[PDB]
Amino acid sequence: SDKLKEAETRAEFAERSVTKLEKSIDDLEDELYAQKLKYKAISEELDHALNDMTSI
Amino acid sequence: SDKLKEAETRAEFAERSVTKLEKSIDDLEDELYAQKLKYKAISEELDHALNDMTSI
Amino acid sequence: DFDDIHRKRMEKDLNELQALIEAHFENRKKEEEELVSLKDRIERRRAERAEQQRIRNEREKERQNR
Amino acid sequence: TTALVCDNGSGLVKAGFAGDDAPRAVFPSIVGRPRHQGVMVGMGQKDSYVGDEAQSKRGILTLKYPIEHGIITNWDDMEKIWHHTFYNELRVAPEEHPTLLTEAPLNPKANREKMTQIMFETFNVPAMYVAIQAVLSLYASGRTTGIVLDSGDGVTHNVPIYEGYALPHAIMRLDLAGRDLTDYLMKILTERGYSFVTTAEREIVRDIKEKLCYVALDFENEMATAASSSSLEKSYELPDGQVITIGNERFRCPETLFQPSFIGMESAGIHETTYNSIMKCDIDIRKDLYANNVLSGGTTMYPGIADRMQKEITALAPSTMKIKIIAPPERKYSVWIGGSILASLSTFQQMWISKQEYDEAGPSIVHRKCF
Amino acid sequence: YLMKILTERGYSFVTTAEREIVRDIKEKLCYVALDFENEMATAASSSSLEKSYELPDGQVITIGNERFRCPETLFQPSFIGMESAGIHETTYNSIMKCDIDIRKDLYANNVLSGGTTMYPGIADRMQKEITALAPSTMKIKIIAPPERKYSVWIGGSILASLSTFQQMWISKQEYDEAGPSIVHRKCF
Ligand SMILES: Nc1ncnc2c1ncn2[C@@H]1O[C@H](COP(=O)(O)OP(=O)(O)O)[C@@H](O)[C@H]1O
Ligand SMILES: [Mg+2]
Repeated sequence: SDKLKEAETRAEFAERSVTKLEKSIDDLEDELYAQKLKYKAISEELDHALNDMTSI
Repeated sequence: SDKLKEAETRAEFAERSVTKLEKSIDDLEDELYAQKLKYKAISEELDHALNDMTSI
Repeated sequence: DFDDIHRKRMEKDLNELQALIEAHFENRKKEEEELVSLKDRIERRRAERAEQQRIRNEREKERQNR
Repeated sequence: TTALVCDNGSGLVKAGFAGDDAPRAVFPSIVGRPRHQGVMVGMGQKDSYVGDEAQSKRGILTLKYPIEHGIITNWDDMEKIWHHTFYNELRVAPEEHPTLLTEAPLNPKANREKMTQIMFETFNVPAMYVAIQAVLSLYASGRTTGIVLDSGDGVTHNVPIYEGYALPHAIMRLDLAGRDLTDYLMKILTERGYSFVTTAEREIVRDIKEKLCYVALDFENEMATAASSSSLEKSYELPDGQVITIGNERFRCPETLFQPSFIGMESAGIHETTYNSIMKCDIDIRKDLYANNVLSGGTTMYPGIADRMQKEITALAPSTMKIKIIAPPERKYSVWIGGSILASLSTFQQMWISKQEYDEAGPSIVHRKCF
Repeated sequence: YLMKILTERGYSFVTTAEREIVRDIKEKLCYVALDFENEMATAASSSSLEKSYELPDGQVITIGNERFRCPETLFQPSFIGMESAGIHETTYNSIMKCDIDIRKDLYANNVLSGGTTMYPGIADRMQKEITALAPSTMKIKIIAPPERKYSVWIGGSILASLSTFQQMWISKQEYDEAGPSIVHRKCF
């Protein structure tokens, strides 16, 4: 019984850790992807600016 | 016996998974920071350009 | 006619340029340096988390190894 | 009170109160019924998403424009679009506001009469007035003469005006516009492997056209350069990945404007219908029209068109005249800015078609003195 | 298939009652490998995978690389002779048949359900496979709620508890008027 209680508690703690880590990963992923899209957009508008310079 | 075997086994899986998750988290965060720093270097390139544009 | 072209053109010919330059300067100042500093801070915290994870993993592997 | 300057257009409905600089709400004019079955219950699924809402759910809709070429082909959908514009994008009941619609030149009468009948019976406005889409674009430039080429998305028309006196015998209306360029681009993209068929993917091809295409200064030299080097190939990321690379399709899509033989149309390009429209005018106002050529409308926003058109007209015109092409940066909303200016005038305040006048003469009042 | 590959060590289960024992073995021991070849190589050198299990009468058995070979059949249906592609590629094919504008949302909201998706380590193998197949820009996310087994029934309870749904039932008088073929009609 003692071993069972300790094991179950350790398991539950680790499980909740797992869930929270997943949520953190998701949020950081969303922010990083938004930054990535921002970078692609800035580079593309930069190139458009370069081509505008080429025009004039 | 069945219960505690199950619990310890799934707990070990949890520990290995969560450690893999932590490696994933660190790699993602560091890559995010590297990309963000590249972006800020680009922003300061643009800010030097804006200081030139202070010509207007 | 053709006398409002001055009052609708010359205005933004300077005010718009100056205001957009001001906006770019303030946005760059607010954004880039703070983002790089915050990313460095988060990196340091991440390294500390890595050290804590290594210590805990090693001590648990030491005890549990049977 | 203030007047509502609506501008139906064909492709983008632009509206806003009179006296401002830019339209308050600009949104595509598409009404798309859902086409699949739908299994979730209580999701609150409507029967028709109009305006900018149907550009976000376009994956499961069948978008269909209610205005084909200037004329209106589906009156129920157009009524729905107007109702949305009044109530949700401006949130002003029409019972307390005059309206100023806009209409292309040389359009069928029944279209205009039905438009005024709807505005007076369904929405019940106090007074509405219909104006030709080119005179407004001439207002916005602050001129009083000049020949304006208003290449919209539905129809391209070219109205010459001198000293405020329009020349009705010199209006050259051509039905090539942005939509035909979208279809032709969608048709030439198939030469690389990319097939867009669904009415939803027409929007993606339109975005490609807007962001990448440009008008070549000299067509043959560009065709030769794009066939040897690879400095032109610009890539673009679809709404799901799988980037595509556009080669010499970049300047071949908008070249259709100057050579309508590409899409099988017989007529001459926009570079030669302007010269023909000028030559129909009297011999003494041709210099002023040459010097004050005005561009407007969305489709004239291609990078490098104000130089190609000037080169072409200078080739056609006599060598002594000076050819100048006015291309304001606010080209897209030029018609609406002009509409706001016209509605804000005091001299114009008695030209509205008052409701009692409509009650006495019926919808045919629009062709009468109140034009 | 597990009952068929267990015979490679000497354990023969034939009776329809012993299929239940093999099912219990599959539930308690099998897991989905993140990478198949590396696991096959590791299980063939070390012995860190061999987990033992006690039959309903004693005589414990030791399962070696049968652990991750049984559920691998999901991603390679050629093992049991089926032609079709695995569950990692029929999802991508099902997505690609959809319209071009809703593929991002489907990529981001891939949902797992049903009992058999409870293998330890499947939500990572499937994500790795789809990320390999899908374009590099899209984000691939696999929703794997802990209450996977009863997900269908929980959803059924929610649907039956809705007020808007209360008039969609096939009332008995309607069946009396149109016969059993009423189900294909409007009341789906
Ligand atoms: N920046 C741009 N570059 C190239 N083409 C454009 C651009 N913006 C709009 N267009 C084209 O012009 C059309 C919009 O024209 P618009 O002036 O709104 O028509 P309308 O006269 O009906 O309002 C779009 O369909 C698009 O094809
Ligand atoms: Mg227009």
